Amino acid sequence: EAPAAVVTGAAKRIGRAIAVKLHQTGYRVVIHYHNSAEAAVSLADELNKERSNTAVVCQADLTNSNVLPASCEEIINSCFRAFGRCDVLVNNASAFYPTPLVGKTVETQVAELIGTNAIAPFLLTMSFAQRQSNLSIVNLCDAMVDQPCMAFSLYNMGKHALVGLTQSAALELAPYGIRVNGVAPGVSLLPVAMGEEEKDKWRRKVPLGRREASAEQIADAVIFLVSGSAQYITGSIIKVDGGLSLVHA
Amino acid sequence: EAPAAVVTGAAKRIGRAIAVKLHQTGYRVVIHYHNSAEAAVSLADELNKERSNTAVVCQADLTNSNVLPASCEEIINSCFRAFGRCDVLVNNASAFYPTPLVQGKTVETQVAELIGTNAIAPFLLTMSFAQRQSNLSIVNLCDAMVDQPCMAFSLYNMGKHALVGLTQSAALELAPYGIRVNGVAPGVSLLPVAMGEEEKDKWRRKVPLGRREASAEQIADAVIFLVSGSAQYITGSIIKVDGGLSLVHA
Amino acid sequence: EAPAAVVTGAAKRIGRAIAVKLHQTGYRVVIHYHNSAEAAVSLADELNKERSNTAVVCQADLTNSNVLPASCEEIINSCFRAFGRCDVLVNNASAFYPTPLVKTVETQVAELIGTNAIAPFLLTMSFAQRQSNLSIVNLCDAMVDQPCMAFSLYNMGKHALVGLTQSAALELAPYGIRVNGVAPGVSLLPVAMGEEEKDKWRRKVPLGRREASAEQIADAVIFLVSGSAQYITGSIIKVDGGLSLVHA
Amino acid sequence: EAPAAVVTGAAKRIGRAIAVKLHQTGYRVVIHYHNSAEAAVSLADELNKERSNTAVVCQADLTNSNVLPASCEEIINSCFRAFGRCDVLVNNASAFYPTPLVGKTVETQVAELIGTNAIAPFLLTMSFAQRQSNLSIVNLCDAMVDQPCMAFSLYNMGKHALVGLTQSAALELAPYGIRVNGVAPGVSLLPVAMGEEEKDKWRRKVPLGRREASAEQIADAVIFLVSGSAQYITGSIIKVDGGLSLVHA
Ligand SMILES: NC(=O)c1ccc[n+]([C@@H]2O[C@H](COP(=O)([O-])OP(=O)(O)OC[C@H]3O[C@@H](n4cnc5c(N)ncnc54)[C@H](OP(=O)(O)O)[C@@H]3O)[C@@H](O)[C@H]2O)c1
Ligand SMILES: NC(=O)c1ccc[n+]([C@@H]2O[C@H](COP(=O)([O-])OP(=O)(O)OC[C@H]3O[C@@H](n4cnc5c(N)ncnc54)[C@H](OP(=O)(O)O)[C@@H]3O)[C@@H](O)[C@H]2O)c1
Ligand SMILES: NC(=O)c1ccc[n+]([C@@H]2O[C@H](COP(=O)([O-])OP(=O)(O)OC[C@H]3O[C@@H](n4cnc5c(N)ncnc54)[C@H](OP(=O)(O)O)[C@@H]3O)[C@@H](O)[C@H]2O)c1
Ligand SMILES: NC(=O)c1ccc[n+]([C@@H]2O[C@H](COP(=O)([O-])OP(=O)(O)OC[C@H]3O[C@@H](n4cnc5c(N)ncnc54)[C@H](OP(=O)(O)O)[C@@H]3O)[C@@H](O)[C@H]2O)c1
Ligand SMILES: CS(=O)(=O)c1ccc2nc(N)sc2c1
Ligand SMILES: CS(=O)(=O)c1ccc2nc(N)sc2c1
Ligand SMILES: CS(=O)(=O)c1ccc2nc(N)sc2c1
Ligand SMILES: CS(=O)(=O)c1ccc2nc(N)sc2c1
Repeated sequence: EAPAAVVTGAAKRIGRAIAVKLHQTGYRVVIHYHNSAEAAVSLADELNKERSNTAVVCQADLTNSNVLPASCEEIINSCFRAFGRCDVLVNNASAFYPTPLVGKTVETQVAELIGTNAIAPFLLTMSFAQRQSNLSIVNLCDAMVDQPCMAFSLYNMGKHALVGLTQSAALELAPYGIRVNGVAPGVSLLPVAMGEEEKDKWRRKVPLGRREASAEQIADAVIFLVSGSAQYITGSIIKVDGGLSLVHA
Repeated sequence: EAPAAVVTGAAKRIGRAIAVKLHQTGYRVVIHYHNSAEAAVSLADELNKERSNTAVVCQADLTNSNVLPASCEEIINSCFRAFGRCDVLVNNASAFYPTPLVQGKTVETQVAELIGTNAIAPFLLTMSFAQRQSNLSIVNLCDAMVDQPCMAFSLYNMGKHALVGLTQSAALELAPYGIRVNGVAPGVSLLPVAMGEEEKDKWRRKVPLGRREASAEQIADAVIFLVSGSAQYITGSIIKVDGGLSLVHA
Repeated sequence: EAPAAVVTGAAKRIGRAIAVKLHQTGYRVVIHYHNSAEAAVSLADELNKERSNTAVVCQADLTNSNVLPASCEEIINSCFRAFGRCDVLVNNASAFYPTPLVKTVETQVAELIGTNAIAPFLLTMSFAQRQSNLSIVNLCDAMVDQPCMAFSLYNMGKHALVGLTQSAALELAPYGIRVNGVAPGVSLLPVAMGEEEKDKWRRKVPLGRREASAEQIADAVIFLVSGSAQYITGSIIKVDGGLSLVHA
Repeated sequence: EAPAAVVTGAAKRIGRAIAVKLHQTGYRVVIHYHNSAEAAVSLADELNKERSNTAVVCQADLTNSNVLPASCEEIINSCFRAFGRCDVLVNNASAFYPTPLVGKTVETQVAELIGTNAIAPFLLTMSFAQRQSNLSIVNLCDAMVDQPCMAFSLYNMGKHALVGLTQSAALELAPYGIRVNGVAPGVSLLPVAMGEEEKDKWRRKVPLGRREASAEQIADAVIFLVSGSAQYITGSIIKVDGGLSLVHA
């Protein structure tokens, strides 16, 4: 009957809004989370109140390790066990912090930034395909991949690797009827780790309305890509950045 | 109170699917046409017998010339005259034919039709649409294969590349005015009617997603998204609708 | 003998520096010019003092018109007439000014799309028809995907030039003609453009502790023409000190 | 004295030709190798015969692991130990093999394809910069990165990451006068394994002369980017693919 979606990093911000809107469209949802157990459970409760047994939570650290393949396998399995099926994977979870070229060890930075942003999406993608009729994956990419922030080399590397994943998996999974696409926010919901006037510095850069994307605006692009309106769309990355990537220095 | 859209080359194929779909969505439409007089009127009638006073036609030759600005200005004017408003512009019209570099039209006619229809008319139409002024947006029909061009199509590929520049330049410039500019990029959709079935199946075979061409309705779907309220933060984006064709290596 | 190069808009700045540097490598040069007769001739004198009968000038308006194809064909003719061969085409001439969306528009079109894209397409056609290390180098723009505001016709023309670079590289490859581009960022800024505006640009350039220079451009063209680039076609080299990498 | 350069994977094929041609230009070279011990030693013999004291070898495995930072630090150190300086880093070493999405473990595959192709280049770059004239880094990328081979997702993801590193490190290292650029082969020396019939299928696709690049042709591009003729060039990736990436399906 109803289709089923996995959303990684679904407890807060963008992943939350994606999970909410998938749910409003008639998806059952696996809300993946890492540290945000309260917000994840609270979201599952709200959604289950909307419609019974349509939302489960699943905890997994998506850092790269010897166990990441098992964790990703488990995330996919939990969808099939809760719901009988897995139609949609949304790779949203993301680590994001500076790694200057010139405080964790470098190898922890690699495991986190490359782990969450690229390897976990690869492993989730393999598990999703292996366990397989409007089947699709949506990766959360970055509209500013080709004009990186200074001292974010590892973050930028993982986001570029994700673009490669989207294109590679689109090609290889097409014969199986699995579409693979991305959504590339520019400035959306801003990190809490920064002062509220730096917030205004970015908002001023945005040609369209001089404001950041709501999480819902990102979720709208995701909804379109999983829908029947995108049945011939694969390997495409839709920028949702109000024209920010187009602005020169 | 119903919004209105201009669609160029709207009589047949993809532009028709776009007008039909924008109409089913509640838009009043200007069906622009060049040579397809019968097909244009036929479509405007069928649309008008759904909701009356919703579909007008507008004839224009979108070849580059010293009257092209006036014709583009007139397409836009058609929309305000019939409907009081211009909410959407879909640049769909396009000439497509080989122009070999090492070699029955003069080169300057080729420049005029391939760069005229594919780039200059969209720039002039864009200028008039912006000057004439809400969810305002423009959608340019681009080409997914623009960076892997067919042999001998340099002028056509040039026009489509120009159209990407326009898409990005105008998104940037018109953002302050609340006009979004985005594009939709087909790979293989409806093959040229001149094309033999044997040739058609060569193209079908290339496409990773189902070994078939996009339907026109599938192209139109992406245009509907881009103009909708679900795309209110998207400007300067070009969405490929090519079932993965642009990703296949030689 | 000595190979021969056409360089359009060779009289001043970057096309001059490209012309001198190809000459220093042993090329014979057609210095094309439009309004720059005195500068063009002064260049050819300088190069002819160095080796006689190695530099000719040529006048053409590269604005798009019914006579553009004739003018372009005559540019390639001048190189065969004077030197018995044409080995290298450098598409450097370029018009540059704003065309806000909100001089007639069709003159804007004829200049911005004509000189920047259509003349390069016609010259490319004439070059190819009239044929070994043969190559064309198109002067492209590194900021092509981050355009300046109100520069739509300019930006359209430089995108069209990227499509030409790619389409011509593919189609001419079976003839041993390579087609490539060099994309400056800010090099020598418009001599009419103000002074505080020019220091503002240098300040954003990552490799900016250096002067951007016309010779740095020419170096990249010299590379692409050379036997060190015999396998390179359809490539566009940015020479912009990292400027295209900097976000807003 | 003469400036110096580290070339990774320099024992054979493309890395060898880069090493020869940098030596020809007057560089002192560190020939990094993993398994190819005979080849590496023999190349340093030939270069030292030409000009004594100009060529050392350095063995390291460039697989990602918690010791990869020390190995990368060691390759850099070894150039300072032999020559007192390190002017040029060429990231050439690379694993390359299919990883279908539908006898190595997946974590070894990630370690080799993402380790060698991206993480080791990032650590080498970090070590190179920390230890610090015309300083520059050249990464070996892939002209086919947006038209990947089917079932090469992990490889393609690593090469995509390498593009991000190139751009990210050009921007960040620029104030220190270090330029970072890439050279992107299409078809060059075909894998030793692969059959002669497979070799001609690939040769037939190349618009420019229906042939693969010689290793020397790739090296020429490296030479250009390290020289004084490329001093305003940073963040650029030069395709050396005879037009291959331009060819549609
Ligand atoms: N927000 C923007 O402006 C913007 C701009 C460009 C791109 N994006 C992209 O859009 C996506 C979502 O944006 P966002 O701002 O909502 O992301 P975010 O808040 O920075 O992070 C999203 C979630 O990812 C999960 N995560 C982080 N580290 C993890 C680890 N080691 N293992 C497992 N999960 C982990 C976290 O879950 P828990 O809280 O459960 O620990 C976190 O809440 C990301 O892929 C991001 O890169 C966002
Ligand atoms: N078909 C595909 O597979 C495909 C692939 C890639 C991109 N696209 C793009 O998608 C869009 C729609 O595709 P399509 O195949 O439906 O286009 P098409 O059939 O080739 O042409 C669409 C319409 O353009 C009009 N047109 C042509 N030259 C004109 C001129 N000088 N002045 C005014 N109008 C002119 C024609 O209208 P009249 O009939 O009134 O003369 C024609 O019916 C195009 O922009 C195309 O470049 C299509
Ligand atoms: N300088 C930069 O910052 C920069 C940045 C990005 C890209 N570029 C590209 O690099 C190239 C050369 O740079 P540049 O600044 O030296 O060039 P430029 O000074 O802008 O002009 C190049 C020459 O082209 C000729 N030209 C202009 N309009 C013409 C027309 N309508 N007909 C015929 N010839 C015409 C002119 O020759 P006459 O003097 O004979 O009239 C002109 O001096 C250009 O293609 C440019 O787009 C430059
Ligand atoms: N060949 C092509 O047609 C082509 C096409 C596109 C891109 N490229 C790129 O160009 C560069 C060189 O090409 P190539 O064909 O010469 O590469 P290659 O022969 O496949 O490999 C170069 C060297 O990398 C080293 N290497 C591999 N795995 C390693 C590990 N785990 N640790 C340390 N070193 C390791 C090997 O050294 P040992 O032999 O010492 O074990 C190997 O000889 C590569 O970056 C490649 O991706 C090549
Ligand atoms: C504040 S931002 O627009 O630079 C940005 C950019 C990317 C990003 N990824 C995350 N997981 S949060 C985040 C925030
Ligand atoms: C090569 S194709 O047949 O998919 C193709 C590609 C572009 C194109 N543009 C038109 N106006 S019709 C058309 C057809
Ligand atoms: C914006 S710029 O000043 O770097 C620039 C950009 C492009 C350009 N083209 C010319 N012919 S002059 C010129 C100047
Ligand atoms: C033969 S190929 O052009 O598919 C190819 C492509 C990439 C590659 N990378 C290596 N390290 S060897 C190698 C061979």
